[PDB]
Amino acid sequence: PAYACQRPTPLTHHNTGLSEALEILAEAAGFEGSEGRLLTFCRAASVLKALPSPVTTLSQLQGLPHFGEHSSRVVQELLEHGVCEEVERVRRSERYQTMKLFTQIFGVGVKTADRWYREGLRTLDDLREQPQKLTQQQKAGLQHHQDLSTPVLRSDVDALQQVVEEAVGQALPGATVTLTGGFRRGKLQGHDVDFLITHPKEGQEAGLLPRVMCRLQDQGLILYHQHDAFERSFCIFRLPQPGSWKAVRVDLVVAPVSQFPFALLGWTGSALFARELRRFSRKEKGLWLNSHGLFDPEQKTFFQAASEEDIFRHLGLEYLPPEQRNA
DNA sequence: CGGCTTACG
DNA sequence: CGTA
DNA sequence: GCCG
Ligand SMILES: Nc1nc2c(ncn2[C@H]2C[C@H](O)[C@@H](COP(=O)(O)NP(=O)(O)OP(=O)(O)O)O2)c(=O)[nH]1
Ligand SMILES: [K+]
Ligand SMILES: [Mg+2]
Ligand SMILES: [Mg+2]
Repeated sequence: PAYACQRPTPLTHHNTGLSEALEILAEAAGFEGSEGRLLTFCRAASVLKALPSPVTTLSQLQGLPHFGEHSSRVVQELLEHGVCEEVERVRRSERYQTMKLFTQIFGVGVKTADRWYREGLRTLDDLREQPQKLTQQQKAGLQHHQDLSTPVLRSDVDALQQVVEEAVGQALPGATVTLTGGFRRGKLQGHDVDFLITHPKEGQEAGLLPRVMCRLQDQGLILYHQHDAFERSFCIFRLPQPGSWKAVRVDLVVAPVSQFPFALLGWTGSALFARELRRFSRKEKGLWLNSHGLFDPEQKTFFQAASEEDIFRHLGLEYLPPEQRNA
């Protein structure tokens, strides 16, 4: 099928090298502002992840969605020579390496990285010498960059969840913490830990996240956070280690229980899976999907879901467990 | 050709 | 602009 | 860059 939400995509697969190469080109397209080419290369990479066996000859790409002349030539050169000249040229270019380094900083997007690049900046130390150019968020990202470049491990995640649950249970007894993001899809490591928080009584979650953050702050666990009312927090946590501690990015989201299936579906991802599912919803079904609900514009009504299963059924899609949403 | 991702901080 |  |  043409959309990633119509097929299972496991975490590990049989075309790792080919998909990695196409994702380099996708990433390079994004650094140059070409969102359309980024999407096509990401989609072609995702198709290969969904295949049941390795691609060994060009003919296997026949009829595969999102493979045209450019992506097929990339695959062809990898099959024939083990390397793609275009991909290798991107890898070693100063532009790619610096945009990759800069955009990996928490608080730095493509627009900011591109301005710094054009101004001649190239390294983290270059940015550190110009702290007048940095927001407080970027200063935090730069200071903690080395720890944040270390993958979070599944072992780390359970220790963090207990701490978050402790603060959440004091902020509002009966509130729950659900692991979402990449670790919910089965990843053994990640760039951060994502949590979704709710309470079984509609309305009780109002105003919860400031109370949660206050309690985490008082426990001494918050190295950075954005802080009147808010429902999403992007922070840097102090995580325990043997004889020391390390900084870890943690995302917290609060949703009312009525919206929990939609929020769980959205924040579980993958990011490409979510965009493809929303695109499918809008273009094939005429329904508008987000992390709050599923809207029929013609009837001006919202579909009530009690589960992610509900949502897949309402879109006419076979259910995909989180481990099969690794588009 | 137009379309390509979303709401919140 | 950033979360990304 | 590719789809419809
Ligand atoms: N609508 C929407 N959702 C998004 C977007 N980006 C991410 N999400 C949703 C879907 C994502 O699954 C979720 C969390 O995003 P991360 O924590 O940045 N990534 P993950 O946990 O997959 O991996 P790792 O942390 O190891 O890099 O947020 C976006 O641009 N749009
Ligand atoms: K960034
Ligand atoms: Mg994550
Ligand atoms: Mg996250």
